[PDB]
Amino acid sequence: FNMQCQRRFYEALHDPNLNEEQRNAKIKSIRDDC
Repeated sequence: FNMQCQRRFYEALHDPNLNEEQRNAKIKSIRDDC
């Protein structure tokens, strides 16, 4: 967990292109990795 993870979360949240499921999976991936 650092600046990259923060920015990745912020981006993933604010990503209209993705739906709920995709977005939550993205958040989960960041959180798992970091």
